[PDB]
Amino acid sequence: GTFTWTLSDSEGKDTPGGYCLTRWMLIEAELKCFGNTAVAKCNEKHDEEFCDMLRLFDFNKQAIQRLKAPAQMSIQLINKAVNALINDQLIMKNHLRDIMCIPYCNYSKYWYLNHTTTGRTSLPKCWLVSNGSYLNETHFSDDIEQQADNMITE
Amino acid sequence: GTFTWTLSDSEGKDTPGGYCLTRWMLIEAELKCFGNTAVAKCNEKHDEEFCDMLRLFDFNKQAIQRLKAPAQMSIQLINKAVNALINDQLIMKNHLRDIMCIPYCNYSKYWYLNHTTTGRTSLPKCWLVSNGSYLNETHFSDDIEQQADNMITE
Amino acid sequence: GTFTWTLSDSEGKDTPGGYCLTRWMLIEAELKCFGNTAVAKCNEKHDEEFCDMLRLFDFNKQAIQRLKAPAQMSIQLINKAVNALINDQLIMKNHLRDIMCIPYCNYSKYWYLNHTTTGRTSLPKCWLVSNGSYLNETHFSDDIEQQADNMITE
Amino acid sequence: SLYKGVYELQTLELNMETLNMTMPLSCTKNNSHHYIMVGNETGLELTLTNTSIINHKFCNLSDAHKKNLYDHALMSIISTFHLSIPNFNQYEAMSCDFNGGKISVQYNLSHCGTVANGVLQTFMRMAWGGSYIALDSGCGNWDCIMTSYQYLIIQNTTWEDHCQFSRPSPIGYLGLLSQRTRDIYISRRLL
Amino acid sequence: SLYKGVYELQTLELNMETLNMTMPLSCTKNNSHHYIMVGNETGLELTLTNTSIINHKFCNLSDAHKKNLYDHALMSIISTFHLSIPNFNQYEAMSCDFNGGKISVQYNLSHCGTVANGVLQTFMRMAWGGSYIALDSGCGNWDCIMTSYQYLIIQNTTWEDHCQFSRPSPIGYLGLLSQRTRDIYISRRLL
Amino acid sequence: SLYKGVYELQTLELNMETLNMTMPLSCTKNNSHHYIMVGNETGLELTLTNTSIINHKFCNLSDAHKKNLYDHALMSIISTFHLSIPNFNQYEAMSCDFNGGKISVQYNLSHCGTVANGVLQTFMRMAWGGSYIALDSGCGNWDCIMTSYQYLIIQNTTWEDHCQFSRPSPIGYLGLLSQRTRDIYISRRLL
Ligand SMILES: *[C@@H]1O[C@H](CO)[C@@H](O[C@@H]2O[C@H](CO)[C@@H](O[C@@H]3O[C@H](CO[C@H]4O[C@H](CO)[C@@H](O)[C@H](O)[C@@H]4O)[C@@H](O)[C@H](O[C@H]4O[C@H](CO)[C@@H](O)[C@H](O)[C@@H]4O[C@H]4O[C@H](CO)[C@@H](O)[C@H](O)[C@@H]4O)[C@@H]3O)[C@H](O)[C@H]2NC(C)=O)[C@H](O)[C@H]1NC(C)=O
Ligand SMILES: *[C@@H]1O[C@H](CO)[C@@H](O[C@@H]2O[C@H](CO)[C@@H](O[C@@H]3O[C@H](CO)[C@@H](O)[C@H](O[C@H]4O[C@H](CO)[C@@H](O)[C@H](O)[C@@H]4O[C@H]4O[C@H](CO)[C@@H](O)[C@H](O)[C@@H]4O)[C@@H]3O)[C@H](O)[C@H]2NC(C)=O)[C@H](O)[C@H]1NC(C)=O
Ligand SMILES: *[C@@H]1O[C@H](CO)[C@@H](O[C@@H]2O[C@H](CO)[C@@H](O[C@@H]3O[C@H](CO)[C@@H](O)[C@H](O[C@H]4O[C@H](CO)[C@@H](O)[C@H](O)[C@@H]4O)[C@@H]3O)[C@H](O)[C@H]2NC(C)=O)[C@H](O)[C@H]1NC(C)=O
Ligand SMILES: *[C@@H]1O[C@H](CO[C@@H]2O[C@@H](C)[C@@H](O)[C@@H](O)[C@@H]2O)[C@@H](O[C@@H]2O[C@H](CO)[C@@H](O[C@@H]3O[C@H](CO)[C@@H](O)[C@H](O)[C@@H]3O)[C@H](O)[C@H]2NC(C)=O)[C@H](O)[C@H]1NC(C)=O
Ligand SMILES: *[C@@H]1O[C@H](CO)[C@@H](O[C@@H]2O[C@H](CO)[C@@H](O[C@@H]3O[C@H](CO)[C@@H](O)[C@H](O)[C@@H]3O)[C@H](O)[C@H]2NC(C)=O)[C@H](O)[C@H]1NC(C)=O
Ligand SMILES: *[C@@H]1O[C@H](CO)[C@@H](O[C@@H]2O[C@H](CO)[C@@H](O[C@@H]3O[C@H](CO)[C@@H](O)[C@H](O)[C@@H]3O)[C@H](O)[C@H]2NC(C)=O)[C@H](O)[C@H]1NC(C)=O
Ligand SMILES: *[C@@H]1O[C@H](CO)[C@@H](O[C@@H]2O[C@H](CO)[C@@H](O[C@@H]3O[C@H](CO)[C@@H](O)[C@H](O)[C@@H]3O)[C@H](O)[C@H]2NC(C)=O)[C@H](O)[C@H]1NC(C)=O
Ligand SMILES: *[C@@H]1O[C@H](CO)[C@@H](O[C@@H]2O[C@H](CO)[C@@H](O)[C@H](O)[C@H]2NC(C)=O)[C@H](O)[C@H]1NC(C)=O
Ligand SMILES: *[C@@H]1O[C@H](CO)[C@@H](O[C@@H]2O[C@H](CO)[C@@H](O)[C@H](O)[C@H]2NC(C)=O)[C@H](O)[C@H]1NC(C)=O
Ligand SMILES: *[C@@H]1O[C@H](CO)[C@@H](O[C@@H]2O[C@H](CO)[C@@H](O)[C@H](O)[C@H]2NC(C)=O)[C@H](O)[C@H]1NC(C)=O
Ligand SMILES: *[C@@H]1O[C@H](CO)[C@@H](O[C@@H]2O[C@H](CO)[C@@H](O)[C@H](O)[C@H]2NC(C)=O)[C@H](O)[C@H]1NC(C)=O
Ligand SMILES: *[C@@H]1O[C@H](CO)[C@@H](O[C@@H]2O[C@H](CO)[C@@H](O)[C@H](O)[C@H]2NC(C)=O)[C@H](O)[C@H]1NC(C)=O
Ligand SMILES: *[C@@H]1O[C@H](CO)[C@@H](O[C@@H]2O[C@H](CO)[C@@H](O)[C@H](O)[C@H]2NC(C)=O)[C@H](O)[C@H]1NC(C)=O
Ligand SMILES: *[C@@H]1O[C@H](CO)[C@@H](O[C@@H]2O[C@H](CO)[C@@H](O)[C@H](O)[C@H]2NC(C)=O)[C@H](O)[C@H]1NC(C)=O
Ligand SMILES: *[C@@H]1O[C@H](CO)[C@@H](O[C@@H]2O[C@H](CO)[C@@H](O)[C@H](O)[C@H]2NC(C)=O)[C@H](O)[C@H]1NC(C)=O
Ligand SMILES: *[C@@H]1O[C@H](CO)[C@@H](O[C@@H]2O[C@H](CO)[C@@H](O)[C@H](O)[C@H]2NC(C)=O)[C@H](O)[C@H]1NC(C)=O
Ligand SMILES: *[C@@H]1O[C@H](CO)[C@@H](O)[C@H](O)[C@H]1NC(C)=O
Ligand SMILES: *[C@@H]1O[C@H](CO)[C@@H](O)[C@H](O)[C@H]1NC(C)=O
Repeated sequence: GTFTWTLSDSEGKDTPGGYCLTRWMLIEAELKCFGNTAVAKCNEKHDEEFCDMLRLFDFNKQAIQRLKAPAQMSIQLINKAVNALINDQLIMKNHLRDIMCIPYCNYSKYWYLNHTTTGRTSLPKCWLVSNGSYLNETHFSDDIEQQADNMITE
Repeated sequence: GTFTWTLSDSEGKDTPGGYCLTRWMLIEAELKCFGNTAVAKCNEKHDEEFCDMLRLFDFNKQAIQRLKAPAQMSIQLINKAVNALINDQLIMKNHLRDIMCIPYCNYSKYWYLNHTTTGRTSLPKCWLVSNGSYLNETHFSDDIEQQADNMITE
Repeated sequence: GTFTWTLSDSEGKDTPGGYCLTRWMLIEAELKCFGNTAVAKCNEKHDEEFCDMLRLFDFNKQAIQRLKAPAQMSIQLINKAVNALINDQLIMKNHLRDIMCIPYCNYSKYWYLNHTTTGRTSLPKCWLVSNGSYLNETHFSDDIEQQADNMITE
Repeated sequence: SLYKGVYELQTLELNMETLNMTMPLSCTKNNSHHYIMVGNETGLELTLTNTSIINHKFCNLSDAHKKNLYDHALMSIISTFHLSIPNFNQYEAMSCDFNGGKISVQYNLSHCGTVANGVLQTFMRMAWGGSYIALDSGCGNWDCIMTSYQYLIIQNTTWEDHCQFSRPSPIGYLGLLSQRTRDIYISRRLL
Repeated sequence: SLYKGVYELQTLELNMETLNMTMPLSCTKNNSHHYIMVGNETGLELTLTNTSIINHKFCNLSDAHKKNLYDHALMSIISTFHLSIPNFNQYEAMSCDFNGGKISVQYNLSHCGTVANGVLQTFMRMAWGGSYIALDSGCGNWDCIMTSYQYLIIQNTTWEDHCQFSRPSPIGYLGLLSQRTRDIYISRRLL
Repeated sequence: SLYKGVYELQTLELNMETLNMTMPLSCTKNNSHHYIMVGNETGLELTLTNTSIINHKFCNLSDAHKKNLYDHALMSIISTFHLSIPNFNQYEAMSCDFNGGKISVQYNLSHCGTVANGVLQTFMRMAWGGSYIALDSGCGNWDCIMTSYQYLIIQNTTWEDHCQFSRPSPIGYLGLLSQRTRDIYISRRLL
């Protein structure tokens, strides 16, 4: 009924938690690490696309790393695990927002506030699209202000 | 998966949040509004019938507003997004309580506390029914007392 | 959907909550009572095997108590109600951890901390296995230490 | 009442009739007549009676699909009903008649663990509010739920005020959407 | 762009090519050609076109299953596509040719409540990344979703740098997995 | 073990036999023999064996449904097992015999992506606890499972204490209830 896959990327770090997206995982970007305080929200939140993508990428890594691949590729593994990795109803929300001409996430682009000196970052939220055009930063500036207030509170 | 549809009724209010049930959404009643503090619980809790009903009514509103109607009615859209809107296992719990002769929620009647002077209200919880007879207030008076204590705590 | 079954207990106990595993629900054959603070986590947590098993045992108790037994054994009730009682994707996670050779939970054995004087206990967490051998305690001692910190926080 | 001096208990009653343009709304008139309204012009009347209207064992679903002529929403509801019946194995119990585009289905309900129980369970779940009166007991009996009536007849009907016992509510249908193909039996090696 | 003095807004973008070894990836080249790449060797080509390739009304699924000459991944994707069509009731509308193990499905798309509607909704949810350009209207129309093309043709194909218009994404296919057998009519009394 | 001076590490083990009256409980006797107990009276015995018992290629599920002599719980478990097999496309692999309410299913299991692999994949999930010993490799392989045994035989049996290697558990059966009809291939255009 609910996702359960846990992210295990703790080795060789300054804190037991967090998760790092490597260069191959990102488009024209270097390796990016997110701390324990931000990644730990993924255990609880149900309406975060980035957390679903983190679980998908981690499952892809673990699957290609621990399970012997077949000679010809299979699809049964994801067909089982997807309900444990992601909220398919979040995809359904985004598709519903697409058909009713509301801005929606296509799971490509994400934004986060990065503290310049300390380096602490927010949990990335998805950059919405509408008809193929990304929303300008001004379309959700109050959300960015709210996120800044949220990590000033932390 | 899990419910993901978000309630958007922020415009024309003194706080960006809450939700208002119009006179058409209520039986023998006028417009009644609930604040951000109560409605924000719906984003997290998995066992509130009223939050499911709010998502259903909001989706009905958005669907009639933002989708061209067919010539003859089709129920494809609800069959597609019901799990995005509601928790069907909450309905399963209520049916299980119905067949076990336990009081259950038939999603019709709800109750909430209302502060007399400030007007602040709690999240409406469902008035349980058993064999066609609603429970008296005395059957769950301690629940009401606990809700009042929660309101004073916040 | 999501689990919604509520644990019916607290008759005759010193607080209105918690849950007690009787002599029949345990291999050791001794009653074990857990307080309100530990069992209240089961309302929210989505990745606790003990909570799912606790809901299953409570549902078994209520089903034999309140529903008439058919002459021939039938399993329609659990077939519909399983998604309301348990997170099947938690079982999917444990199966995945098994196929990938990661230690997993087979839902048999659980461990909890217990304060020596006050008798306060944490929510039991599952004891993992790997190829028929239970993990030694030293394999997760830090996790136990972390749990102790949580018990010191509360 | 007035709790803690300052908090007054107040109540709601949701008007779910306004969900009719998006959802099927199921509710009961009396113990032998229940309805599923889809919009303001169409619906299905479920009726527990000793009077049968189909005297043959045919149920020509394929010809009806080939001809269309039926409301797609009603056929979707009928499919959700049939696929939600647990342990359906006697096909001769169900007969139907889609001639001319109408929808008419008849489940033959003629001590438990049988097909009549499976039909009645999905019946009472489909019309959740107000189906308990139709049953012999109304509570405490699930695996041997039973009614004295011999046939369940599902017929397409036009919209009228029918909820004199229970209010319109989509909850039964929305619950049964998860039940589809969940407790059916295999009839082939390849489904 | 600094917020509250010291919090800098920064941007991230995910590369879902790397998920190809574990799951499919759906993406679009232009308004007609769309692709479902399984691995780095095989995939499906979903083409909206007025040119028909199959003239007959057969889809010999049973013979294809018995011979077992096809890619199991691609046939699984085809099954997920067909079972996700809402209210499919015209068996003649879909033709196939699996001779030699290939996959070549043809949906005949030649208003609301039609085969073209269900096929096009499942086509969009299968190719959700960039299939919105395949319509007369991008959004605001779901039930009456009509494209000027008369046929949707699904053919097995090899891997190339296909999708110029949208990036690879498993989200459409992963979304359609829960929709399988969810809104499908009953053709026989025993499924 | 005393942690931080005042907290003692203690353990409990759940007795799942008490769940027998509400749900099936699966357990392993040894490498070949596994069991799914229903109630305190009935169950299924799943044996991996070199020896066949059916020896023909008929599976008359429809006639078994007509006669209605079988146990409904056991037949529902058989349906849950079979509908959970991914990519089953060889009807000849499965043979059945339902004479007089009996249940006797045989899977033929004769290197990756074959019917034997799918049947064994579902077999390790039907009886999750302690079925790893049956495979040559306990873990690290999911898509290319083999067993030296040549047949999987499911037969109805009476209750007896078989849980020698693993304890009773509903977790496998309860896990596979969501697996049903999720990786099945289409055999008809109107299912
Ligand atoms: C979510 O929503 C966003 C916004 O709606 C959407 O973003 C768009 O993604 C697509 C797909 O990546 C982007 O399309 C790419 O755009 C670049 C740049 O285009 C301009 O500049 C090039 C310069 O060469 C011009 O030719 C072009 O006309 C434009 O002016 C293109 O370079 C990309 O084409 C290359 O990649 C394709 C896919 O790999 C190939 O099919 C194509 O042949 C090209 O490959 C060639 O160049 C490669 C260079 O690395 C080379 O490696 C190859 O071998 C080959 O030589 C492509 O058209 C589009 O611009 C994005 N738009 C925005 C606003 O960001 C996401 O697609 C969407 N995501 C999902 C998952 O739905
Ligand atoms: C989860 O993982 C753990 C760890 O891998 C598993 O724990 C093992 O479970 C097995 C099976 O229970 C257990 O083996 C038992 O050991 C006992 C001591 O040797 C045996 O007595 C027992 O056999 C008896 O019980 C069976 C079941 O009742 C009978 O079929 C059998 O004939 C034997 O009967 C004797 O005992 C019964 C009472 O049980 C009594 O009534 C009879 O008269 C007779 O005296 C098993 O061989 C291992 O010891 C466990 N190992 C550990 C480390 O705990 C656990 O099974 C897994 N659980 C699941 C659900 O997967
Ligand atoms: C949930 O539980 C409650 C209590 O069990 C239940 O409330 C009942 O709802 C029914 C249906 O509306 C009520 O029946 C009405 O009673 C009044 C009595 O004055 C009648 O006038 C009504 O009849 C008129 O309206 C009907 C519908 O429009 C017409 O068909 C009819 O011809 C009349 O014009 C109607 O009979 C019943 O009184 C209440 N009871 C209580 C205690 O409130 C409710 O139905 C359940 N809801 C759901 C969604 O299941
Ligand atoms: C299952 O078994 C039935 C028959 O059942 C067997 O015989 C009964 C008399 C009882 O003793 C049962 O216990 C016993 O198992 C098979 O029925 C057969 O179906 C086929 C079609 O699939 C029939 O062939 C058709 O026959 C009609 C004329 O009757 C022709 O017009 C058709 O063109 C076609 O030839 C066959 O006659 C029929 N036989 C009987 C005895 O009814 C059924 O096929 C079988 N199913 C499986 C899956 O094995
Ligand atoms: C089915 O549902 C629709 C609502 O989704 C119902 O129509 C709604 O009816 C109410 C009146 O009861 C309309 O509200 C009012 O309309 C008047 C004008 O008629 C206006 O002056 C008021 O300010 C208010 O807007 C509402 O607009 C209307 N909505 C729609 C979408 O039609 C309909 O009555 C229901 N039918 C059945 C059979 O239940
Ligand atoms: C439950 O409610 C239904 C509908 O209100 C009742 O069925 C109705 O019964 C009346 C009286 O028998 C029928 O009226 C008769 O109709 C015929 C044909 O139009 C007419 O020739 C007679 O003169 C008379 O008017 C009515 O048509 C019928 N409606 C339906 C929907 O069947 C039913 O009797 C009620 N049952 C119980 C248990 O209260
Ligand atoms: C719905 O199911 C019931 C029960 O099966 C059907 O009624 C049954 O009909 C059969 C066939 O007529 C009856 O058997 C008959 O018995 C008489 C002697 O009593 C014999 O002369 C006939 O040749 C035949 O063998 C059976 O007794 C009867 N049972 C009941 C409960 O009525 C009913 O016909 C079915 N209805 C439909 C619409 O299919
Ligand atoms: C059930 O549906 C049928 C078929 O749609 C309805 O009968 C049709 O009614 C329309 C009304 O305009 C006529 O034009 C058609 O010719 C009728 N069809 C047939 C085959 O007679 C029927 O009225 C509906 N039943 C009820 C009780 O309303
Ligand atoms: C499919 O995904 C795999 C796994 O991520 C990709 O393989 C990587 O390819 C890059 C670029 O050549 C290498 O630097 C990595 O080391 C590879 N990783 C592994 C685990 O092999 C592969 O590129 C993807 N396929 C396609 C066609 O894009
Ligand atoms: C796809 O469907 C169309 C529409 O039914 C078919 O075109 C029809 O073909 C028949 C052949 O007898 C003609 O009489 C009709 O006039 C045609 N209708 C239209 C609108 O063109 C077409 O044959 C089908 N295509 C395939 C490949 O089966
Ligand atoms: C679609 O699949 C078919 C069947 O696999 C492909 O045709 C096969 O190509 C291989 C190439 O090694 C040959 O060995 C087989 O003999 C071919 N089979 C037949 C029946 O011709 C076909 O190439 C694929 N289509 C595309 C566009 O790639
Ligand atoms: C199946 O479960 C039932 C119910 O938990 C068990 O019956 C209990 O058995 C104990 C020990 O003999 C009795 O003291 C209880 O009174 C019984 N409870 C009830 C409600 O009848 C039964 O032992 C289990 N059966 C098997 C074969 O394991
Ligand atoms: C697992 O245990 C079963 C049950 O005891 C064994 O099957 C028995 O094998 C003996 C061998 O002499 C036969 O005489 C019995 O008839 C068999 N019983 C049944 C019910 O089939 C089986 O051999 C054991 N398997 C392993 C691998 O040790
Ligand atoms: C299980 O399937 C195998 C493989 O098809 C069957 O063994 C084949 O039997 C045929 C017919 O006698 C022989 O021509 C083949 O040579 C056999 N193949 C192999 C690999 O040995 C086996 O008979 C089947 N079992 C049952 C009970 O039907
Ligand atoms: C009977 O079962 C055995 C295992 O008990 C099967 O195992 C084969 O054992 C031989 C021994 O020489 C090996 O060469 C084979 O590779 C094993 N087979 C497999 C599939 O691993 C044996 O095949 C069965 N015998 C039959 C059907 O005659
Ligand atoms: C499998 O089921 C069959 C059919 O129910 C069992 O055979 C029946 O056994 C009962 C007693 O339990 C007898 O009264 C019936 O007459 C038998 N029926 C037939 C048709 O022979 C059979 O015993 C079961 N198998 C096992 C191994 O327990
Ligand atoms: C999306 O943009 C295109 C132009 O690129 C435009 O033609 C189309 O109308 C827009 N979407 C809608 C639904 O209007
Ligand atoms: C599991 O343990 C057994 C010994 O009991 C050993 O023979 C086997 O190789 C082990 N398998 C794995 C997967 O390590």
